[PDB]
Amino acid sequence: ENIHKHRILILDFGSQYTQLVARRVRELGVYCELWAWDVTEAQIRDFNPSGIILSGGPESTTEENSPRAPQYVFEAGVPVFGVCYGMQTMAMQLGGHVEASNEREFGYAQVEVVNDSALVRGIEDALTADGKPLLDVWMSHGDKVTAIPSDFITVASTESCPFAIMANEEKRFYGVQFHPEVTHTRQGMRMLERFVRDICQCEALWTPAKIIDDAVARIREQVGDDKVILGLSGGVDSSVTAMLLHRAIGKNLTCVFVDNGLLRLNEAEQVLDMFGDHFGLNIVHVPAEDRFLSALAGENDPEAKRKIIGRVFVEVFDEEALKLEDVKWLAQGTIYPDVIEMKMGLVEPLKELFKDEVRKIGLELGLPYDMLYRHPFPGPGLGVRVLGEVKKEYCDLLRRADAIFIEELRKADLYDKVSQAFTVFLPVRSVGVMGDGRKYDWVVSLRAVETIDFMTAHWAHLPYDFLGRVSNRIINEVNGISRVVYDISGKPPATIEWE
Amino acid sequence: ENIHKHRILILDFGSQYTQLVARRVRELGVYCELWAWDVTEAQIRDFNPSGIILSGGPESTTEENSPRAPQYVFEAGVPVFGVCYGMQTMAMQLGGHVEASNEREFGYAQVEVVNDSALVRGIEDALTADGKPLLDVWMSHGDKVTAIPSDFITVASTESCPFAIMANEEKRFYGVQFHPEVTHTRQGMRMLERFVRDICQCEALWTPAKIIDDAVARIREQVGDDKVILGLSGGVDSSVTAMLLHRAIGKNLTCVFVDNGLLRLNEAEQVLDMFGDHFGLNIVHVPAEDRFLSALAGENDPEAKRKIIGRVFVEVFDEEALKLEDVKWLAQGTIYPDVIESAAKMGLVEPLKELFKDEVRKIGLELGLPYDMLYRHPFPGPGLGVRVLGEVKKEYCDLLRRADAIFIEELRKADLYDKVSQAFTVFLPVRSVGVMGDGRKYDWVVSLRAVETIDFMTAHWAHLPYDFLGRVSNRIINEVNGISRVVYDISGKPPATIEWE
Amino acid sequence: ENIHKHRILILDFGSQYTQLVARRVRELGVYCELWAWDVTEAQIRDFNPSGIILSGGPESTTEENSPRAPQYVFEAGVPVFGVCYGMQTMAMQLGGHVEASNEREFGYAQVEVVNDSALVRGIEDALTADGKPLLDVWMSHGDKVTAIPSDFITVASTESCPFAIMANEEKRFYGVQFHPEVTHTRQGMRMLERFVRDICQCEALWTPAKIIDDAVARIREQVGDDKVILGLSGGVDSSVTAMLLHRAIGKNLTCVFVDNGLLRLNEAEQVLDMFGDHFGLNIVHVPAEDRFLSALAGENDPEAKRKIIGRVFVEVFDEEALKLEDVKWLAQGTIYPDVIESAAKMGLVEPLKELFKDEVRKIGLELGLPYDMLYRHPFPGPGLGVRVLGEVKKEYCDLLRRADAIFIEELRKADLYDKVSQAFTVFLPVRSVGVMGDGRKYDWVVSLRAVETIDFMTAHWAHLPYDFLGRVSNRIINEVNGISRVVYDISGKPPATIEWE
Amino acid sequence: ENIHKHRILILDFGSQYTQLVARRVRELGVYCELWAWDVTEAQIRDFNPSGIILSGGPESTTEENSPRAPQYVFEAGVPVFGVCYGMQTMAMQLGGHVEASNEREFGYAQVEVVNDSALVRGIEDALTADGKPLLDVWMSHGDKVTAIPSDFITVASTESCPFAIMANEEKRFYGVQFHPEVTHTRQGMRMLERFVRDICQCEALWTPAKIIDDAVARIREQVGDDKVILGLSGGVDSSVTAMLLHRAIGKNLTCVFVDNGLLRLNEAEQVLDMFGDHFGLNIVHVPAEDRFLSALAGENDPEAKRKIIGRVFVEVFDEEALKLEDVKWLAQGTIYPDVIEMKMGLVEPLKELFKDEVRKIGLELGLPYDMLYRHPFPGPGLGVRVLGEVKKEYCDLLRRADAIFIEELRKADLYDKVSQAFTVFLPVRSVGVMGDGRKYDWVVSLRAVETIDFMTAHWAHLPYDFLGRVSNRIINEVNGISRVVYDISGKPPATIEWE
Ligand SMILES: Nc1ncnc2c1ncn2[C@@H]1O[C@H](COP(=O)(O)O)[C@@H](O)[C@H]1O
Ligand SMILES: Nc1ncnc2c1ncn2[C@@H]1O[C@H](COP(=O)(O)O)[C@@H](O)[C@H]1O
Ligand SMILES: [Mg+2]
Ligand SMILES: [Mg+2]
Repeated sequence: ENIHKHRILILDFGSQYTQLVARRVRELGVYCELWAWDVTEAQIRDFNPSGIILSGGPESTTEENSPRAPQYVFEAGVPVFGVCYGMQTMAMQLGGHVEASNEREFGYAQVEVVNDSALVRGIEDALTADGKPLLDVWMSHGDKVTAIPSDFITVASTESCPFAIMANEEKRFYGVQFHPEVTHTRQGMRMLERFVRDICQCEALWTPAKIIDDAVARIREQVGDDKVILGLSGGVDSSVTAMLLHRAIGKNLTCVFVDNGLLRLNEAEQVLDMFGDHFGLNIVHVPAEDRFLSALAGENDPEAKRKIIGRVFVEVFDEEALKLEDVKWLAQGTIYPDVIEMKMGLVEPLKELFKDEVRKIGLELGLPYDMLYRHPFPGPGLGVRVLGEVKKEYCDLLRRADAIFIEELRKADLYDKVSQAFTVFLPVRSVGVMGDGRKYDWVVSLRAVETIDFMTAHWAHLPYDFLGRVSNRIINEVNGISRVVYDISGKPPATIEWE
Repeated sequence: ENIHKHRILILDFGSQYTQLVARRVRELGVYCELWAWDVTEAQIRDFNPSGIILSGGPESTTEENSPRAPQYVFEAGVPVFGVCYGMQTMAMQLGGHVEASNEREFGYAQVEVVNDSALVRGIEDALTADGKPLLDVWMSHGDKVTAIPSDFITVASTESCPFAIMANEEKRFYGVQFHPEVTHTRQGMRMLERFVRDICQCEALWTPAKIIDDAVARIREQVGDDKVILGLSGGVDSSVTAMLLHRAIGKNLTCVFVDNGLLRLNEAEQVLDMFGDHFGLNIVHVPAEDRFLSALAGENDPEAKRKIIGRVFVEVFDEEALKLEDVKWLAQGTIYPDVIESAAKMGLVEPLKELFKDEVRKIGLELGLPYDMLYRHPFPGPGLGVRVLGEVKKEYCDLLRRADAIFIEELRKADLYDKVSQAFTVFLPVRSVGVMGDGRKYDWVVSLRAVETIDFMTAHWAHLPYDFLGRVSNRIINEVNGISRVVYDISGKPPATIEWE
Repeated sequence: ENIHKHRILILDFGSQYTQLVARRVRELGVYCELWAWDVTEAQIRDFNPSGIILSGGPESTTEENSPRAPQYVFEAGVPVFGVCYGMQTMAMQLGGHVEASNEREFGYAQVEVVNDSALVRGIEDALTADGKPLLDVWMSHGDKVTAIPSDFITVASTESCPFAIMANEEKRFYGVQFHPEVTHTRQGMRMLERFVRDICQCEALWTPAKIIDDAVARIREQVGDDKVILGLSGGVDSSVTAMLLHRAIGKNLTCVFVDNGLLRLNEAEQVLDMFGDHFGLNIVHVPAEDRFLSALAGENDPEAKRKIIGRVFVEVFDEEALKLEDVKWLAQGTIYPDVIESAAKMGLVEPLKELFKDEVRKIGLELGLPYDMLYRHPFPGPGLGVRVLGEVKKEYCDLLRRADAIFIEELRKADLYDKVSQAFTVFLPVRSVGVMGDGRKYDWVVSLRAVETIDFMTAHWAHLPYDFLGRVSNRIINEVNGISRVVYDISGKPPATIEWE
Repeated sequence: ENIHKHRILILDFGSQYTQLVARRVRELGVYCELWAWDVTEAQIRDFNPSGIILSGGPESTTEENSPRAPQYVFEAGVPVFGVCYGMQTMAMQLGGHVEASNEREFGYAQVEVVNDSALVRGIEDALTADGKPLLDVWMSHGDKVTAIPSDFITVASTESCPFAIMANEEKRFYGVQFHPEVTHTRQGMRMLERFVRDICQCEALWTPAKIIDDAVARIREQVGDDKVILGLSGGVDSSVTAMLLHRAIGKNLTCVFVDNGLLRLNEAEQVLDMFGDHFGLNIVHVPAEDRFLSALAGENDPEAKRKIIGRVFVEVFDEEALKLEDVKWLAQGTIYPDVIEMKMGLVEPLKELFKDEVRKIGLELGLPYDMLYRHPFPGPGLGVRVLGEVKKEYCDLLRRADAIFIEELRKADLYDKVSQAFTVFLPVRSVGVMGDGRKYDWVVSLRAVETIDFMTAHWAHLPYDFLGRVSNRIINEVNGISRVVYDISGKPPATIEWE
C-alpha cells in the first residue's frame, strides 16, 4: 500500500521523449524511475519492477557499437513495452532482423490492426473502407524491421512499416514503432494505461494527495523533532518544499529570505506576506540590496556578475544559518530532473518528482495557481536582465517595465502562449518623452520565446497591435524610458537570455 | 457495491448551465439527477440525496411568485450548495434579504477570501497586494444580496459583490455568486469536487467501467432469455446500445440495419462490416434505397420529404420485426437529456436512459468502438434527404456523397474538423457552365456549410481560411464529375437555420 | 491643327498586349491605328504613318510562311519600333538570325545598357558599379535571337538574352525583347514617349477636349440638320454617344429608352431623370417590362433567354422608330475595338468608332457624366435576365435587384468596389428554411460573386473580409422579404467561370 | 515666357494638409507660394496673385483671437477658394454664422449638388435615386456653419452638413467643407483644376521641362562665367543641383565630395564613379575619415556629435574652397520646404521646388530612378546611427548590417512600402554563435517606419518571415554581430532616429 509498491522501470536509450514517457506513467498514477540503458541484472532485480518500458533512441541497432537491453529484461518475468528503438532492439535480441536505411521517418500515420492483442484490443480511432480498425499514430522509424522474433505475431501494419506493432501475448512482450506518449497518437494515453494498469497490474496510488501524505511521513521519520532551515527564493520548488515542511514539522521550520534587490516588482512583499502572514511561517528576512549592489559595482562581465551574485548569496545565507541554534538540517527544493541529469543533514522532499507533479502538490497545499504556473526566473534574477554593470536605478526601471509587459500578456490571453517572456534593460540612451524632462532616456527590449526544442527556441510572432499597446505603455508610464525594441533573434543563432 | 448509492440532486431554477453542473458532477464520478425546482418533499425523500445543489436561474427572488426551493431542502440534514440564484433564494428562505436590480453582472472577476470555509480552503488562484487569497471566477449576479442569514458568514467578497461566497459551516450550506461549472472559474471543478467528494462524502463509483457492468446486470435481469430487436442506424446512441445489449444477451439480440440510400459514402459498408464481421453481431441488412427513392419520387416539399422518410422507415422496420419469432423487446438508445426533456407485444429496453451524451461516448470507447464514429458531428435522421434541395434523386445523392467526403477529408487533414460544431455539403439543383472535360454544357452546384453552435438557437458561420476553402473548392470541381461550382454558406443562426431544409 | 495629322501605325502580330500598346500611344496624345500584319504597301502608303510599331505575337519566325511585316515597313523612311516577336521579325527580315526553342520566358529581368541609343538615352532605373544603366523590364522571349543585322548595334543585354535591345540609329529602327506597354516595365511609358514624341516627332494633339471638338464638327458635317434617333441603354457607350450628339445637334436628337424591367435598382429612373431633367434631352420612355416577361415566361435555357431579350428589344425599338418622322440617321455607340474585331433606310452615325473604352470614359467625364456610371464594372446586355437563373419572373427580378443594391452599396461603403474586377449577385431558384421573426419558413437564396481578374483566362474569387460578408448577408436576409439565405461563390477561374450561366 | 506670371497664393491656417494643397497646384502646372495667414495687404499686393486659397487649420473661428484671413483677401478682385476652416472664416468674415462644437468630423461622405456653380459644373461621382448629382468627398467638419453670407448660395449639402459647399459666383468666392487635395475625394483634383485653371484663368506653364529652362536661364544670368563650387553629397537635392548647374555652366562647376567616414557601404566609390565618370562632372575628392573620427573620439552626447560633424565639415569644405582659384559662387541644393520652414554669393536653383518636383526634373536630367526615390539619409550619416561614441570599427560593422537590411527590403518589394529604413548600432554585447562562432558580439536594431504626418510615424508591421530572414543574415554573416532587434516605437512617444 506504500505508493512505491508497484513501479515501472523505464530504460532510456536516448530518445528526447523519454522523460515524457516517465511523466505519462506518473500522470496515470503509477510510480516509475528512469535509468540509462547500461545497467545490470543486479540493479534491475534490486528495483523489482512490475513492468519495464524500453524507450526510443537515435542510434541504429544495425551498428556494432549500438546500445542493447540487458538480457535479464527479457528474463525477469514482467511485461515489457518497446517504443521505437526499444521495439527494434527487442526484435534484435530475440530473433528478429533489422537493416538500416539512410532516410528515416517521423510523422503521423494510420496503422491497421490485423490481430488481437491485450495491448490494443478495443482501441481504435477509425475504420477502413471495409470496417477494419485503424489507429492514428505518431510514427518514428529509422532502421527497417524486416522480420520479428518467431514467438511474436504481427498486431498492426502500415504502408511504410509492416511491423508497426508486434506482440508475444504469452511472455507479454509488445513493441510499437510510433510514440504513444505524444498527443499526436490520438489514443496513446489509453495504450500506456492498458499496459501499466491492466497488463502490469499496477494500481493508481501515485496521486498528489497520497504523494503529500507519504512525503510528510518521510520528513517526520528523518527529522524527528530537530530543527530545519530552508532558503525561500520565491520560486516554485522552494515554495512547495516550505509548505511540505511546514505541514510535517510546523514550528521547527525556519526559512531565510534574502532580498538581493534583484527581484521583480512586489516580489519580496508578496513572498513575505503570503508565507509569513497568511501561512504564519517563521521567516528571517535579510534586506541585502546594498550588499549585493556594492559587490556588483563596476562589473560589466556576465560571467563575473553571476559569480559575484552566487558568492554573496552563500555568504549571507551561511551567516544567518550560523545565527540559528540547534539547526541540524538544510532543506532543498531538489527535483527528479536534477537527479536524472556546521555539518547538517540534507532534506529533499521533492527529489522523486517532475516539475509538473510539484505544481500539482503545490495547489493541493494551498498555493496560488498563478505563482505555480508562471514562467521561470533566473537565479541571478535582474542581475543578468541588466546588461553591463548593475545599478539600483536600472533594476527599478526594469521591474516597472517588465510588470507592464507581463500584465498585458496575461490580460491579452497571451501569457500561456509563450514559453518565456521578459524585459532586458539596455544601458544606452535615445530621444525621450516630453514629460520626464529628459532629452535622452534608457531603452528596453522585450523577449518572448517559443522553445520548440530543448536547444532550439523560436522568437514569438507577437501580434503587432499588441506590441504597440505594450510599447506605448512602457514609454508613457515608465518615467526614464524613451523607446522599446523587440528581440527578433531565434536560438540558434542567438540565446534566449541576453547574458 | 451499488454505483447509485451516493447521489447528488440538482434542482434547476432555469439556468442555461444547469445540465453543465450535472455533467461536471458525473465527470467527478458521482451519480446525480437533474429535476425542476418545483418538487415535493416526498419526492426528495424518495431520492434520498447525499447532497443537494441549487442551480442558477434568470428570475428574481424579489418577484412575487418567483421560484423557491422546497423548504425540506434545508431540513434534509445533508449539505446544500447554492449557485447564483440558488444562493440568493437560500439567503431569502433562511433570513437574509435580497434587493431587486435591473442591471446585472455576468463576467470574470476576482473575489477575495476573507474567512475560512471547508468549501474554499486551500484553493487559491492569485494574491492581493498583501498576499491575501484571490479566486478567478465567472460572476453572475442579478439582484443585490444585502444581508445573509444570521448563522452564515461572509467567506469571500468583491467590489460590487459584498457576499460573493456565504457559508454556514455547521449546517454545510454554501452559496456562491459565481459559476464553478464553467471553465472561466479557474478552480471551479476543484470546488465542485470539494463539495461532492469531501463535504458530501460521496465515493466516486460512477465510472465508465462500473457503469457498463451495472447496465449489463440491469439488462440481463429485465430481459432474461427473451429475444430483443434493435434498429441499427450507425449513429452514436444506437451503436453503443447495440454493444451493451450484445455484451449482456449475446445471440438473443437482432439488429435491423436499414440502408435507406440516404447515408454517407461507404457508411453502410463500414457499419455492416464492423458490426457483423468485426464484432459478430446478428444483423438483418435491408437494402432499401430504391424503396425510399421511389417513395420520394417527385416530392419537393421538405416537410413532406421528412414525413415520407419517417413513414417508410417505420414500415420497413415493422415488416422486419414481424419476420422475427419470439421477439419480446424493443431496444432504444434513449439518453438522459431525452428523458429530462420529456419531463419538462413488446416491452422497452433503454440501457442509456441515465446517461448524458459525453458519457455515452466514453463507454462507447470502452466497449471498443472507433473514436471518430463516437466524436463525429451529428447527422440528421432523414440523412441526405434534407441535404439535397427539393426532389431527391439517386444521381444527386451520389454526387453529394462524393463532394461531402472530400470536404470532410480536408477538414480532418487541416485539423479543422473539431474546430466546427457541424460541417456538411448541400446539393443545389441549379445549373452552372460545365467543366471542360465533363462534356456537359452545364453541371450542378453544392454549398459548403460549417457553423459554431453557440446555443440551440444561435450558431455562427465558421470563418474558414481562404486557402483551405479554395483547396476544397478546387478538389470538388476537378474530382467530382458533375459539379462545376462550389459556394459557401455565410448565413448565421439567426436569421438562418443550420440546415437548409 | 488636325488632330489626326501625325499618326502611328501599329501592326498586330497576335499579342494579348497589342491593344494595350495602342492605348498607351493614345495616352501620349497621338492618334494611331491597329491593323493586321497582313497588309499591303498600298494600304500603308495611304495611311502615311509618322512611325510604325510591330507588336508581339505567339508565333515563330523559324517556321515556314510565318508572319512577316510588309517589307515596305523597313523602306518607308519613318522610325520602326519592334516589340518581342516584332523585334524578331525585324532581325530575320534585315539579315539577323533566330534559332527556334520552345523554352520561353515571360517575366522580370534587369537589362544592362551597353551602348548609346536615342531610345534609352537618359532613361535608367539604376546603375551598376561598372557604370552601366539598368532597366527593370517585363521580358518575353521564346525563340532565341542569335544574330542581329550587321548594321545594328546591341543596346542592352542580360544573362539569358544577349540582344535584349538592338538598334540602327541612322534608320531609326529599334527592337526590344520586353514589353514597355505593361507597368511592370518601370520606365516603359517613358520609352514609348521618347519614340512617339521625340523620335517620330508627333505632338500631343489627341486629347479629350480636342477629340470632343473634332467629333462634334464631324457630326454636324455628316448629319447637318437632319433628325437622329438613339437607343439609350443606360450603359457607357450610348450615354457618351447621347451627350456628344446632344452637344452637336441638340433638339434634333431623340433618345429612345426601352424599360425592359431587367435593370438594377433605381436605374431606369436615374437614366430618365439625369438625361431628361438634368441634361434636357428628348427622351421617349417605352415601358416594356410586361412585354419582355411575357416573352420570357417558361424559358429556362440561358441561350434561349438571351435570344428572347434581344429579339423583343429590336421589335420594341423598331416600332417606336417607325412612329417617328424625318429621322434619317440611327446613332450607335460602336467603339474602336468593335471595328478592330469586325476586321476579322437611314444612315449610321458612330462618333466613338475611333475610341477605346478608356478614352470614352475620359470624354464622358468631360461631358459631365457621373464617375460611377462610367467606371462601373460590366453589366450584361440582357441584364438581370441572366443573373436570375432559370425562369425569369418579376418577383425574382425585384428580389435580386434589392439584394444586389445592398451588396454593391456595402462594397463601396467599404472602399472595396475598386479592389474587385466584377461583383454582383446571382438569384438561385431553390428555397431554404429559417426566418424566425417573420414566421416565414421557406424563401429564396442568392449568391454573392466577387472576383479579381488576373488574365483573360484567369480570375480569382475575392478573399473579401469575413465581417464584411457577415454584414452583407445579415442586411440582405433581414431587409429583403423573400430571401432566407445568402451564400458566397468560392470558385476560381479556372476551373469555373465568372458568370454562372 | 514667364512661367511665374500666373500664380496662386495659399494662406496656411495650420492644417497638416496645406503643403499637400500647394503640391496639387504645382501638379496641375501652376506656380504657387505657401504663406502663413498673418500677412498684411501690402505683402499680398506685392505678390499679385491670380487667385487665393485659404487652407484648413485646427483652430475654431469662435475663440476670440482666432486666425482671420487678411481683409484684403476678399477685396483683391481675384477668385478665392476656402477649404474647411478656410471656408468657415470666410463665412464668418463676410457675414455668415458659425458655432463651436466639441467633436469634429473626418471621413468619407457624399454631398448632393443642389445648385449650379462654376466650381462643380459637370463634376459628379454618383446619382441619387431621383438622378440627382452626388460627390464622394473626404469630409472634415470642425465647427458648425449655421449660416452663410447674404450674397452666397448653398451649392451642396449633406444631412450632417447643410453648407458643404457655398458660393458667390459674382465675386468668385467658393468654400468647401471637405478636402479636395486628398484622393479620398474622387474628383478633388478636377475641382482644383477647375479653380486654378478655369476660374483663375491660369495657364499650365509650371512643367518639369519649362522649370529646367527657367532655371538654366536664371543661373546663367546670375553667374555669367564666374566659377561655382558645390558640395556633392550623393543625396537627391545636391545631385539634381549639380546636374542643373552642369547643364547651365559646364566646366565652370567644381563639385567637392567629402568622405567623412560616416557614409554607407561603397557610397564614396558610387558617387565618384557615377558623377565623375558616367556624367563627366569635375569632382574634387576629399578623403577626411580620420579628421572626422578623431574629432568624434571620446564624445558620446548626440547633441555634441552632430555639432562636431557639422563643424569639421565646414572646416574641410572651406579649406578646399580656398585652394580653388576664381570661385565666386557657392551653390546649395536648398528646396522650398527649407525656405517655408574670401566670401561668395549663393546660387540656389531648387529653392522654389518641392521634393517631388526635384525628382521629376532629376529624371528629366537623366539621373536613375532608384537614386532619386531612395529613402533620405541624415546629414550626420552613421554619426547619429552609432549610439554614443563613433569608432570606425562600429561604422564598419553597421554598413554591412545595413547593406543586408536594404538589400532584403528591395528584393521583398517592401522598400517602397516604408518611408524610412535603417539599422542602429547598439554599444551593448550579447552571447554569440555557439560552438565555432564568437562568444560576445554587438547588437543592432532595425528601424522601419511609415510616416503618417511630419510629427507622426507608425512603426512598420514588417512581415515576420522577412524579419526572421534579416536577423539571420545579419547575425551569421556579419562577423561581430550576435543579435538583431526591431524598434517597435512609434512617433510619438519616440522619434524616428535614435540620436
Ligand atoms: N532569495 C533567496 N532567499 C533564500 N534562498 C534563496 C534565494 N534565492 C535562491 N535561494 C535558494 O536557492 C535555491 C535554488 O534556486 P534556483 O536557482 O531557482 O534553482 C532555492 O530553491 C532556494 O532554496
Ligand atoms: N434598354 C434599351 N433601350 C434603348 N436602347 C437600348 C437598350 N438596350 C440596348 N440599347 C441600344 O443597343 C446598344 C447596344 O448596347 P449593349 O447591348 O448594352 O452593348 C446600346 O448602346 C443602345 O444604343
Ligand atoms: Mg455596349
Ligand atoms: Mg538634404
